[PDB]
Amino acid sequence: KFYIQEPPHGSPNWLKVGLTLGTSVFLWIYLIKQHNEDVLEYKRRN
Amino acid sequence: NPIIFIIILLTIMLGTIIVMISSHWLLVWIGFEMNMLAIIPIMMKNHNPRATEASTKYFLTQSTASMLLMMAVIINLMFSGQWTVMKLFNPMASMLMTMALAMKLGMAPFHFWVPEVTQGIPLSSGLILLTWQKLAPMSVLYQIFPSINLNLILTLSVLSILIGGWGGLNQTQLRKIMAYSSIAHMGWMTAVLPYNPTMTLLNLIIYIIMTSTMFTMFMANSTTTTLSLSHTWNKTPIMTVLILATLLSMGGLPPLSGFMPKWMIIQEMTKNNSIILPTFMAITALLNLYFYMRLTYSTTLTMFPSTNNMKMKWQFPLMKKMTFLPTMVVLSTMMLPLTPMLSV
Amino acid sequence: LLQVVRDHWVHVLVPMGFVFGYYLDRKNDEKLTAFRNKSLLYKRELKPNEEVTW
Amino acid sequence: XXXXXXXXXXXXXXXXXXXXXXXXXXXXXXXXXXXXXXXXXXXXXXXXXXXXXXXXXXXXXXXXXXXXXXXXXXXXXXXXXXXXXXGNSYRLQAWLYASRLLQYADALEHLLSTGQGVVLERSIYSDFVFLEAMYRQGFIRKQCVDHYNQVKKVTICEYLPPHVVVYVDVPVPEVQSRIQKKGNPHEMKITSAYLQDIENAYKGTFLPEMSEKCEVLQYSAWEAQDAEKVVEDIEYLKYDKGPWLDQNDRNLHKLRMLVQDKLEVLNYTSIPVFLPEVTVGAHQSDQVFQEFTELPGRKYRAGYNEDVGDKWIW
Amino acid sequence: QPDVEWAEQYGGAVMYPTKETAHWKPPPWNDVDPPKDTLVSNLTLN
Amino acid sequence: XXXXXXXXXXXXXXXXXXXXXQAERLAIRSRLKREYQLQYYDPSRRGVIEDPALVRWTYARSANIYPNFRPNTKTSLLGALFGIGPLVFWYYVFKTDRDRKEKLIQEGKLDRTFNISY
Amino acid sequence: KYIIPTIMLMPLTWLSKNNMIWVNSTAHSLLISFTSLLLMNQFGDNSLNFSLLFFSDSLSTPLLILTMWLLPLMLMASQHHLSKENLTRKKLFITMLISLQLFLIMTFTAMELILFYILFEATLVPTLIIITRWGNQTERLNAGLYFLFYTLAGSLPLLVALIYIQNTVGSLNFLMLQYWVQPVHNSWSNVFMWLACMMAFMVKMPLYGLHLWLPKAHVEAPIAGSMVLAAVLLKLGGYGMLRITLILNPMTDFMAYPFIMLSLWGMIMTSSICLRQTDLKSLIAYSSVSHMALVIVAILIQTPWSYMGATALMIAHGLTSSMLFCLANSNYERIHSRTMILARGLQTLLPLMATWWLLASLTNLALPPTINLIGELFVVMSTFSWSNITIILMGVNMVITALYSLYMLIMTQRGKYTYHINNISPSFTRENALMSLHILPLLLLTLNPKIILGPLY
Amino acid sequence: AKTVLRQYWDIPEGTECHRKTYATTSIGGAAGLVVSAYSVALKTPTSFLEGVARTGRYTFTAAAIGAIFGLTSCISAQVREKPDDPLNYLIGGCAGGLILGARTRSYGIGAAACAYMGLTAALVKMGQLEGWQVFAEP
Amino acid sequence: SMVYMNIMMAFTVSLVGLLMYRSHLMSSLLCLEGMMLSLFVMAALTILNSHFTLASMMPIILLVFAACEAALGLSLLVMVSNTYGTDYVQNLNLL
Amino acid sequence: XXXXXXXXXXXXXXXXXXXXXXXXXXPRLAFVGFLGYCSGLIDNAIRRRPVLLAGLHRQLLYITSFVFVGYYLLKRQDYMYAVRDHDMFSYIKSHXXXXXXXXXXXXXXXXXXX
Amino acid sequence: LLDLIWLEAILPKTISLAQMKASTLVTNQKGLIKLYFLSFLITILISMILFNFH
Amino acid sequence: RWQEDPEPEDENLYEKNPDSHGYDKDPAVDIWNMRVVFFFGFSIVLVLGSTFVAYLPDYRMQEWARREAERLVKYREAHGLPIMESNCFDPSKIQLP
Repeated sequence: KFYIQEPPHGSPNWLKVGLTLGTSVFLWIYLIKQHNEDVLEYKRRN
Repeated sequence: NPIIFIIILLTIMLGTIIVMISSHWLLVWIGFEMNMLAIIPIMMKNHNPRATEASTKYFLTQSTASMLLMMAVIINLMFSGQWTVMKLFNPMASMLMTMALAMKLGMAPFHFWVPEVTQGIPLSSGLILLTWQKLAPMSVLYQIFPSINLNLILTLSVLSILIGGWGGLNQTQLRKIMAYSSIAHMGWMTAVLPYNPTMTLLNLIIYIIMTSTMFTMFMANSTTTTLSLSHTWNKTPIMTVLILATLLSMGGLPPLSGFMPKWMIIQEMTKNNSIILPTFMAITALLNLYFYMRLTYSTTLTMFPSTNNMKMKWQFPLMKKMTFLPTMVVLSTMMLPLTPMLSV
Repeated sequence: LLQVVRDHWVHVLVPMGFVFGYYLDRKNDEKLTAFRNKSLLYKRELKPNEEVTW
Repeated sequence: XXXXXXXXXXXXXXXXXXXXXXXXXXXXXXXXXXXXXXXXXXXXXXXXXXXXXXXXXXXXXXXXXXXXXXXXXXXXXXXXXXXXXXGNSYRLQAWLYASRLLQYADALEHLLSTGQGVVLERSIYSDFVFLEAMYRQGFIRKQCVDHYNQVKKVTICEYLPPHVVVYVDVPVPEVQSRIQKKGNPHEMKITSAYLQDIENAYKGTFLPEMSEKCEVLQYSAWEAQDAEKVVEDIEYLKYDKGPWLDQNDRNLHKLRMLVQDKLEVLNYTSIPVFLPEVTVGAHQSDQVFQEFTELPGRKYRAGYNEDVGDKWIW
Repeated sequence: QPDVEWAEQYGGAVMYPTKETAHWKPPPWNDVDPPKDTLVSNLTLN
Repeated sequence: XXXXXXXXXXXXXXXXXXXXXQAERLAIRSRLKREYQLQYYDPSRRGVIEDPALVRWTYARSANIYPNFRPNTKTSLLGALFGIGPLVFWYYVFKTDRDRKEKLIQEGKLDRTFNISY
Repeated sequence: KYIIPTIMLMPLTWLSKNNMIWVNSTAHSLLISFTSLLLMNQFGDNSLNFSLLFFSDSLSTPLLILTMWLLPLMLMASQHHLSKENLTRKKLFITMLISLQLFLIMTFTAMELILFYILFEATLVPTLIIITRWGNQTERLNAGLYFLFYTLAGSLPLLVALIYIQNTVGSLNFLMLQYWVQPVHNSWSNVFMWLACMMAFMVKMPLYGLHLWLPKAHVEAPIAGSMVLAAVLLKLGGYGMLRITLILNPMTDFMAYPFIMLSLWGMIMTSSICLRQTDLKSLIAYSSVSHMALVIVAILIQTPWSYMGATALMIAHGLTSSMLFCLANSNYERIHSRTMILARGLQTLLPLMATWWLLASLTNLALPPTINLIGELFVVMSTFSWSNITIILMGVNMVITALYSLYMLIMTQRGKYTYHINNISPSFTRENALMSLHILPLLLLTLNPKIILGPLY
Repeated sequence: AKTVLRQYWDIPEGTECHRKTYATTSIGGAAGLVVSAYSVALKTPTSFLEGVARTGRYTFTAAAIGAIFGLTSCISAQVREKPDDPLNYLIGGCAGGLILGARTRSYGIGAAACAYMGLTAALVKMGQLEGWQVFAEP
Repeated sequence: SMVYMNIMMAFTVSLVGLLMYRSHLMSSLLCLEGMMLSLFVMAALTILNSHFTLASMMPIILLVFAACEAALGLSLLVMVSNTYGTDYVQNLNLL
Repeated sequence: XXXXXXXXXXXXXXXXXXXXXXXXXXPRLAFVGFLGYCSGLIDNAIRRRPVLLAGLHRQLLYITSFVFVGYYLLKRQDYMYAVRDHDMFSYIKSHXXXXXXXXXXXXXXXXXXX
Repeated sequence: LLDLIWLEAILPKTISLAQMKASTLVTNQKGLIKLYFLSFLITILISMILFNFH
Repeated sequence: RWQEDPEPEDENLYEKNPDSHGYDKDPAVDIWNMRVVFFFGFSIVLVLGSTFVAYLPDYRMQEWARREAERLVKYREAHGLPIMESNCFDPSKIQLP
């Protein structure tokens, strides 16, 4: 069949697919850095 | 409607911010009017004979309503003097103020425009805006909840679920059922305002998300019960499971997120020694469920709406948050027990 | 090795789910450490074992 | 989100020799179909005539659905020997109207994005001629006509332009002799009263089309089959007073969104009203949905599909 | 199973058969069209 | 219910109206039997036959509840006295027995010494 | 230990291939039910709490084992149905049973009233979707709406009841903490406090008034007969009447007096109708009213002897009525109608299933001590200590207990079957296995019924 | 007015009922006028001739409910002892719902919901004790 | 006090005028102007007699927004006369 | 407390009081994380895509967004419950007269019959 | 009499009367902005005269 | 007119194209499910589960109380006069009224 009359999505976009996988990396590093900072602040206070 | 349509939509977003961040009584009047001049064009859009009737009915019932608010603003100059949105002070001013707020939120004697205005919108995008506009005058009520006489605020809550619980029974129009679902839920809104200011804003968080998910499920065009009926067999069958889940949560049922506001409304009211009023809230809540129960029979039962015409091509709607928000709308019972404190 | 892994994949999850439930619900007693040696009803002094029994 | 601030915009690189042409309502015999193929000298793209399997001609993947998979009891040969009570009759024509409306939306989408002249064989403004000819004889009930008029008022008004170029051919009353000479044996032995009524209804269809200030050119059987005569007549005639000349910013953008999606265009095409010749039975609908999902064509649908394509998981 | 006769009971009219108001007709499928005519349309001068 | 003489063969006459009356009964009896005969004597069936008379018998008790009872009259109130009434009848029976028992516990003991169960 | 492996049944049915499904859902459920008997039975003098208050221990609940017993059995009789339709539809209505099993475990385990309430009404949602779909006959909605608007109309008054207690008297929570509770002073303001806690359980446990919730759910069959076993679980799912009456209102029994008299007439009149009825499923539906009416009588007496009979009858009825509905389903799959008179013929066509028909029918009566003799007789013995008059009314009911069973037997024990041509194969290997898996657990309770009745036993 | 409603609670403390019956008509009369005002929105045919006709049927019947309720409460108080009871007002509540069947020739409706109207009327005098509160602040 | 007693009575007449309808639709928008006119007198006098200086700008802002509703709602009136013959409250289709 | 008296109005999280220590790998966070995975299962039901579980790998965005917002949302939960308790204990300490203590009794209670 | 009609007549009693109360709001007031604004005149008078608050 | 409503057909496995089976379709799935794992629960829950029930792990002080009672009887008989019950958990209460 090979999807006739041109499909709306080819499947690899890279412009949209690449950044969406990139945003998860930006979120994961940001959360652990504040997590270590919160424990360091709690130990300094108490 | 090209680029400037987003700008018109932005002024409603910015309009509520003026109401949110305010200290002056004339500043919120500006904030309400920012919505007045910006919803009407989206109410029209395509220009229809039904749209012309709805937009005029939306204007006249709401512009006169805000004009009653300006009287209460001017009584705050005659009495108590100061221009601050902290307290209402005068009982004479509160009578005209609460009735002006009832024209937008209380609904019990001012529901009349809602079933005609909500039906009159030609587009699904306009349905979201009326459920989002109700956030604006709630910010006013959260500021001036003391001093206002509770005898004529709780009557706007008790009677609203009565007329909301009967006003959807003789309606087949899908927009009309959701119009009376507003008034039914608005009774729960005007009940927590006298009894503990918190969870009143969380009632909005549950409601607005639940209603925004509802109309975005109707992005596949449906305006009547019979038009939403032909969806299980002819159209997408897995889509109707999410319509079922959202409708079950619209009524008071425990394993869903929609029961979680109904928890604290009764809980805070029972703490104030009142038992006879929350009992009446629970029995009238059953009448609300019945509309959603009949509308779940378009998703559960066969009902025979096969039709000759069939769709094979994949549907591509707008769907801004029609995937993330229904997951919170279906299950948030275990997820949000201590979250009452997080909102306010 | 190829015949067993391809055919069975969901069959392992249920007995392993019982073990996962066994470990999780047992470790909740570590949150409730109060009244272990105190209150004379089943109280006994330790001789060799630490904190009587978990 | 729709992008309009970008380089791609309406009216740009269009309109200059890109208007749609239609050769419609020319009796039962396909005489307009042959002349439309030669009419694509000035026009860039030419579209095929719609039948029973016209919506599934492209749709998802290449091959058309077999008999029951496309539409329950739908055949062009079955309408030639039409039977009253329990059968095709109206539900084939309702499927025929929905198929012509779907291909019109894609042709308009082909016109709006990248300005190319698309010629359509038998448009949506010709199906009412085909229905009324059969209504004169005892075949279609009065209640089914009211079902047709309700769809007619909703679907048509959403699209702004009808047609810039209209070709109407009026042949001899002895057109049945030409149909008998044709290669198809199933199409033969058709009723003479239905063909005569089709020409009579077409006479009251060209006049309201001309009333909306759309350019129309009449051609006889002797004037038929001409490439030089048809192309020169369309080029010399200028479009005036027609509803095609609309707003470039507001009107053109709104019509483009409705034509872009296939599901959005056919959303109003399905009626909530129940009819005996429309197949309302849910029991047959459950079995048909199971067979369509099991089919190697669409199955999972929208781009990615197992045992058909499958390029990437993400 | 529910048939076409059961669907006509919950059809678009009044949900509840009308007591007094039964003259109100059902609305159109995708926004009703009202009066095409009843307009002046083009002025005439002597 | 029975009369002075049991009805089995009492009061029978040939006449003309009674002769046609038996002809009317056999006309329906043979009509409903032949449609059963056409359904029973073929191997192609395999299954349980419907019969419209038996379905309407079950429909008489399971349904036709609220289509009826629209003439309430005095017959419905007599049925209410036979239903809600006997519930009030035992209210003056169980209470009188309990008041007899409760007085005995406080003064002049009647309960057995070898009683411990409940 | 109990929850988590039950939740893992949800990804099990979806991940497995289309040819299997039913093999994985039944086999894996049986080994979880074995482990429930392995750990829950251990208790001291007063049954000590399991862990933190999410799911707690059992004090007087061997009824959890019954839910684990039906956990695979709610899949066996539903095999005849659902097979004709789509593979995705099969997976959906197995997971709705898994969700039912998820919420039903939570109700009996968790020693609470506040969080118990949001699990009490939570069982209604999956059953609603179960009843409103797959119903062969019509009026699914005239039973589906009645399923909620009877229960939710009575149970929503618990929000104004339970919260009112915790705002004044400490907190409800553990129940093991609930000894703060002072006896009620008995006043006109305290009337609606007692009624709101009762009316919720007056619906699920059927009486004489507001009893029509149950026959509509049974006659209008959800799916085949395996979902009707879940409708039996809903009757015993309102077990909190054992907990509320003992703890929340100990002094209050004067207001219980009219409610006993209502349930006492819900024994003669409910049995009389269960004689001349046409539907085979209805003659189990009305006998289930009277059998569960015996429990309501026992609770409101509050004697230590009555709770022994109350806890026994919850398990007794939970495996005898469900057994009877499987026999009703076995005739419904062959004759395709629930009519008793039309579906007539045992032993001649159904040789081995007729012995299962006998064992199921006689268990409704007082047989040699299986469970129902430890159930029914214990209540009758306890009613005499309440009042001497009771056994005059209760003895008449013991005559009509035969008239449920024997009338179901005799109207099927005629070897005519002239109109019927179907039912060639008597029973499949799974169909006979269903009948054994209901009676043989009760036959094992003959040796030791300690794990059948245990409120301080 | 709430001052009219506050007068209703002071009289039953004694034995006098001659002025109590006069006060009950104003409670039922004013409440009937509220329903009578909303019935104008149903579009009345002609002017005044049928306008008074719609207001006449609603106000006169609603005032009759209150008037009999005030009378029956005092008959039940004078016969036998006991000053105030929920059982005492339940008999008076049944008489108030009995006259709704006199409005239309059907014998039921009012008599069918006689136990429903009688219980709700009893609930008003259930809240004479400190246990029930309709509106509260703390 | 004394001057405020008459303009409050003038406010109630303009309030009823909004709530009253007989055939014509134009009266409502005329009453919306009158309502804002009566509010303009009430606002001005309170700031003028009891001096504020900063708050005297507030009725000037109120004057601007009064016209905004009396133009954008007034524009909808003309749209009724495009669909229908003439503007009537009696002429409505919605239920 | 609903109205702020000591706490700063309009805060990103708290900032005035930071010392509390947020939960690490909590059972509450796992349920919000499960809903993030659940939102990435029903999104393929809307836009018809092969397999809900083994489909598109844009599910990681849905899980992370629920965790990141949920962590901040639960941080406010631990903060607001602490302030609610802090003002409660301070009210007893400052006033003293409002609170009363009673321990050890020998009071008679009415016994029930049957 | 009882087990199908009279004992049932508790909830159908609150359906037949509920639908009558439902019809008095939906079918009532046949459109018209005129009629809805005539009802708002009374609502202010209820809050001032009928209900004692300022 | 029904159009598409007529589709109902009687279906039964019985014995035809199944030989002897309980599961619908495929002989390989039937034997491995309906006779093996169907009866594996019959062997573990019923037969191996019969050892538990109440027999073995004492079960709420049913066997413990007998040994505890007998030693308390013989001790109180030799020294005291009152047998077991006389004043249950009451020794010097602080008045009554």
